[PDB]
Amino acid sequence: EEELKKLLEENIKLIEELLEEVKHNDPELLLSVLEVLVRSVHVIAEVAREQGNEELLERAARLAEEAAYQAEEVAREARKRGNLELALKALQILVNAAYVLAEIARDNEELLQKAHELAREALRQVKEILEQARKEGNLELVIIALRLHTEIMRVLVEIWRHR
Amino acid sequence: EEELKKLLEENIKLIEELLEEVKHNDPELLLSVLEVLVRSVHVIAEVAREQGNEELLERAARLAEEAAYQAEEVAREARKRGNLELALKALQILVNAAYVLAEIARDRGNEELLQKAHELAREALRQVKEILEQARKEGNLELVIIALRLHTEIMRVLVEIWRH
Amino acid sequence: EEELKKLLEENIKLIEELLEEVKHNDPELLLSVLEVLVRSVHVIAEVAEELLERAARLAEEAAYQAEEVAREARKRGNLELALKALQILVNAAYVLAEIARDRGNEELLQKAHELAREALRQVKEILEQARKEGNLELVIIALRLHTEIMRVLVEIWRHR
Repeated sequence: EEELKKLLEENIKLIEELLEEVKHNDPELLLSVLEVLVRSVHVIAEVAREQGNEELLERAARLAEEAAYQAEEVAREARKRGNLELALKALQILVNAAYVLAEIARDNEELLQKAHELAREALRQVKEILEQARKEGNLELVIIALRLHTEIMRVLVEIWRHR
Repeated sequence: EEELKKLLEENIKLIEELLEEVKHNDPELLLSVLEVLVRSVHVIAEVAREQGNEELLERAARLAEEAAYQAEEVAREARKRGNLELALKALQILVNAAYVLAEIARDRGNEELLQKAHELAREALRQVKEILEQARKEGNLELVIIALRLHTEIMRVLVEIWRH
Repeated sequence: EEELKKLLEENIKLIEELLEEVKHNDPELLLSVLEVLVRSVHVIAEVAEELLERAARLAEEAAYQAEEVAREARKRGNLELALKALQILVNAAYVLAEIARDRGNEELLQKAHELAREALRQVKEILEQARKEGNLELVIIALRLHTEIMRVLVEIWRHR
């Protein structure tokens, strides 16, 4: 009756194999795998609240935690290389990983706090890109940064709602 | 019989007339209108469950079913013509049409509709699986991303079917 | 435990300062920030207040700017920016209706309804025009918009 149980394991396995395969590839391609990963992790959380499966939550929490650091590494290197566009994309996947991590926390304060620092770090990083973008005079890039700035803020209010 | 009821009928008339017009034109435009069809059906299902218009459930479910089969034919032809992107794009509207069909099935209690949506997901899973091995063979890592993105979305449909 | 209040004020302050500066710049750029502006007002859902009235006012001002760009776009003959501008109008109407139900402002609910009702009127005109002009691609964009006003208008009915 549980055909999705095979499909659930099949999906993460294909993503994890791709993630290791794409690790050496272009950062933009790496961000694409992380985008699908955090999109996948949300449904593994959605299919563990329906289940009594607490073990599946630990799996999704580890993958969301690992996806968070991967987005952070690409964000640090991209900003160092001068690419604010690819960098700003990385914080987007970073906060998205933090958002699902906060959802994973509900039904462990340490996971909620861990997701909080992930969101807090993202807000700190985008602030540097936003303030820098205003200095460079690129109003178009400030929109993307301000668009992101709202998204971390929108996520950050949810942690308060989670208490 | 409110004022929104007129807007619902007005929307389906414009969608149905366009769908027949673009069938002979290009699949990409046909996919765009088909995408709105499942988007429109989702909002019409939410107001027929709220207004208790059980007749509208059959109408909205039929349109999602028709959008599913229309998405499937263009998905089948696209893979035959070698356009895996348009095929993978078409499968997205298919699973979304299957998703709303599964959601209507669980609410209305139509066990036949739940399996029909289930087979739609099974068909979509077969195509992406075939596309995935093909995309991996040609070395197009970009296409496996779209396929894995689609593959993940199929799981969301299977989660809802089990919830019934 | 009100650490977000600084970030909340920082978001509205950064958006409002940018919104006033870019208004005279490019219409496409003005529409994009208005999308972020209407996205920013959504954070007002957290009702702790005095800041709620400020953010609700900002949504009112963002609504008219999208309509003004929509009017000029149709006047300039570019239906594309109009449908894009009309799109941001409907989200502004959507967020305005949600804020109305929080404080129970029945006048705001009818006001937000009229923006969507008018937005459906313009998009209906563009749709018949786009089909008449033969730009089948624009009819999809117009029909794409048409669904969203219906989704917002259906939600407004769910309130009353």
